[PDB]
Amino acid sequence: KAKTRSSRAGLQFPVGRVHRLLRKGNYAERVGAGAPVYLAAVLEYLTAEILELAGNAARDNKKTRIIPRHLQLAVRNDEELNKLLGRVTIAQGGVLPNIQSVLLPK
Amino acid sequence: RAKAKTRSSRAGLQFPVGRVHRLLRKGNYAERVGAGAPVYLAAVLEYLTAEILELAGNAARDNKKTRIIPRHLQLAVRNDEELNKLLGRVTIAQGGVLPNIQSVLLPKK
Amino acid sequence: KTRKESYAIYVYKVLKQVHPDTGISSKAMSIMNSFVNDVFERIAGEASRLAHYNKRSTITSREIQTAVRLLLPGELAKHAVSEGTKAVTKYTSAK
Amino acid sequence: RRKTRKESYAIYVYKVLKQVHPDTGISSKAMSIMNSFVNDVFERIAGEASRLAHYNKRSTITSREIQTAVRLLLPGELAKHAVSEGTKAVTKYTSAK
Amino acid sequence: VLRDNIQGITKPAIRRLARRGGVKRISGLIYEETRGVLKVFLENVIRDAVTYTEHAKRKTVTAMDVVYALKRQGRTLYGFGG
Amino acid sequence: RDNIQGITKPAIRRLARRGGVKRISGLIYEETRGVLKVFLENVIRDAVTYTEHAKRKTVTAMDVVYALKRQGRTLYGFGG
Amino acid sequence: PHRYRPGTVALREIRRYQKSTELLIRKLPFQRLVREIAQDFKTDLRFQSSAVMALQEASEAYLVALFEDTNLAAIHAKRVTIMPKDIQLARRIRGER
Amino acid sequence: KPHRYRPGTVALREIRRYQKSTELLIRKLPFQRLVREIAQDFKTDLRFQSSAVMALQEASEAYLVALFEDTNLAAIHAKRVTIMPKDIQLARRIRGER
DNA sequence: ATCGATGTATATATCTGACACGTGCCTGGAGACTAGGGAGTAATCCCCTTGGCGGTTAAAACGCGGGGGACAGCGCGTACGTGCGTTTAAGCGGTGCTAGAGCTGTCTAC
DNA sequence: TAGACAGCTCTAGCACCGCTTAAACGCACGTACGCGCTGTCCCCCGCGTTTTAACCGCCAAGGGGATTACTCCCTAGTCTCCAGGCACGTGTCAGATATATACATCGAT
Repeated sequence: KAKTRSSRAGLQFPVGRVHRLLRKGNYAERVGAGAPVYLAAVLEYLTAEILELAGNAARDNKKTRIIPRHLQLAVRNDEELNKLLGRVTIAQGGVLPNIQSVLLPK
Repeated sequence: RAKAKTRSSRAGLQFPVGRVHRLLRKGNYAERVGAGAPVYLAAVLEYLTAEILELAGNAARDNKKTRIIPRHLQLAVRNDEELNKLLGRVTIAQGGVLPNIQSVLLPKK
Repeated sequence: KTRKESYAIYVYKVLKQVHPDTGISSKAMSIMNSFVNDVFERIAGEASRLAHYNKRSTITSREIQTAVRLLLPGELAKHAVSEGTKAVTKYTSAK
Repeated sequence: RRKTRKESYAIYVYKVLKQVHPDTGISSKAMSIMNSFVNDVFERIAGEASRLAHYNKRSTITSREIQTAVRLLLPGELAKHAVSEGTKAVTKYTSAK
Repeated sequence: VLRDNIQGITKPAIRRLARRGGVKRISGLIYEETRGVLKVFLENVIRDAVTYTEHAKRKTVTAMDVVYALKRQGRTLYGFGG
Repeated sequence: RDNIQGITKPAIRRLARRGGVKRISGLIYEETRGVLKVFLENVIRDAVTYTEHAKRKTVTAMDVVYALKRQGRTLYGFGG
Repeated sequence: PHRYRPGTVALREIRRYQKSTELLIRKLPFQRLVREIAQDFKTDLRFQSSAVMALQEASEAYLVALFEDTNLAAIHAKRVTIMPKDIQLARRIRGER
Repeated sequence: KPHRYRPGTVALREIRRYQKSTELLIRKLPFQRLVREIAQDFKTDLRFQSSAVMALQEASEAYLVALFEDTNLAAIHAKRVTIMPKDIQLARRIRGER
């Protein structure tokens, strides 16, 4: 009976794959046991946040399928993810629908 | 046993090839490091050091000083366009800024 | 081999955990792997330099805890710290 | 107790300075600044070569990886001269033992 | 030898990129100014991608070369590999 | 407290003149105090995070250099 | 007949291209542009199409970032028409000029 | 009548000396106090090396002098000489700091 | 105001291709035992950071004249926006091909 | 032992034709917006006076950062195995296209 590490961490992301990528990624000669659990938790939380806001944008766009336009809306609307992804280009995302107030008609 | 001769002297370099190789190996950059990589990297570092030291010495001649200060280093970095592009996000401690006054602030007649 | 390494099933089941009524597009799906991959190398590289500066030879939860508190914004970093410690505690309690 | 050894590039930078300017001195803060510059450029080129070896599934960093890192990070004339200097140094070290 | 495709970046394309950029009214030399800026950016990115291809000893520029060229300059682009 | 106002208006003028500014409005001093404040908040937060990872009660110049080059602007001659 | 006022269909185009996703540059001239640029560094190159659309997306995003900074600086200049010097100032402030 | 320079001559001349000079333009004790007051919000009973506060002061000074250069560039770009904080806001917005 | 054009939002039907699901597979993950050394803790030391006092002088702060520059108002013209006819080549589809990316095997320099 | 090399496959990039057409281009036309000009007035510079605290030096102390020594436990190392995870297959459904219709917004009147 082999039971996965992701369930023991209570997470969804693969703890074993994360530990493998750590050990072959050449970051240190040793890797602790709970560290890839923490990596999987952080990655899963970021994924959950961006997917939640993408689903919110899709429901605003009355869609039940996430497209990259919803992704650009979710990234550029939330301030924390926009600061984390300030140097980031999303292909086929477009821009935010922003118009400068001077350019509006009188 | 033969005479111990350094890798840098064999490579015609002043930068320590063995120390660069040691820092590459414990720098966690790759599990194997080739023989030509530390020689090549020490040569590139020595070339960049020679260029900046020569330009800083030229600035020290321009400032009539025999000891290069961080002001000379800042002048030598910023006057050269390629070294400025290399060190664009680099701040130099108390090397100051370039003396530059844009033309519209100059007095008119 | 022809098989590829991707986080497709994991991001899709995270989507099913969050919104269990929403599909996902393939270009958006590759964008999800793009997200996961490069935040993996930024967080891992931050942990690498953090271990290098303190002359440590192992990556523990402390190094990435500092890395997450550094790179992530404040509420994201705080939430990630809290639930990462929760996941570590659940992993260690279940051994 | 006795203080532990703290590595610096100070003597090599001084030798290069005497090579390019036999009469020009240097200050302590200036050698510290050049030491920091050497360490940061070493880190940049070595990290670029490490990422390059990771991109092309190679496990050995050789002169080719460092040369491509020079070609990428440095500007064109600086990279060209550094490729020339590193090439001649590698060839003359290969000619040596 | 392909020559003079800078005029293939036409006036409607530049005005569309201005409209998506939020620009309401456009001057005349803006077109060639953006063409020159596009020269600078494309030469830099394509040079980095060609160097990445050169290290891999390849003759075809892959999209992974493009994303690694964009990654070195910090202008990372999403959807073509991680 | 008053320590942000310890960055005096003559000091702000001196630094603007180093920046090549000919003429300075009165709100520039408070705006630059705010900009210096938020920049110091970011850099000092990162440096204190680096310090707390090192289990130290003092902040070193090495942590300052690490935090600064995390921020994208790297300083020469003070470690690293 | 009916004629629209100067600026209102410019604002309509702003809205319609800000709500859109698709590429604003014709793909064939841009691909030809990429080929004539890349033929300088080495001759006889091949390009994957995914590389072509990646280059096009990066170019379009960098350009529209330049246009939004340019529009911000031109409205800062109490104007609505953008000048080339607005682009020059934006690139100088961004650190690339 | 006492000799009084015209508005702008003294400004240009001390622009010139502080473009020649390299010393810090902030008094070190108030900036020390500001750094420790800011660091109080993150960890109590914090200590600081002198080199650390020195590095913070020089880095902050260089950052804000670059900001001042961009601010004056954007002010002159608006056909002006005096800088208002809208110039600083435009500089930080184009630089992606806002 | 106000109507009329006029594009957009909204609702319904046809379609399709893109993805949501299933299968097989295999290899990647997990389980079990091993060494060992790295990290943790305790003891040690000292330095350097902190704190205080003194003075003292340079700088900061303050007053104020004033000028000049910021800015509102106005004129103007022209350049750019808007519309129309033309046409150009971007685009799609199909066809041809082959350079070459990709993979496997060998082995020997490394 | 890995990577340099050879060799084989077969993928895909390039190249091409032709029709279509929407996109681009050329051009008319007027006006809104850039820009020049003027006046204003304020508010920032300049300089003297007053204030103040920044600075240096000098000392005291203690605490904590670095060091040393010891240990154990945590992580690599190795192996068997087996189930997670991953091309391929499949089909159906979400979205695109098309049409009618309501609805607000622009603009001439």
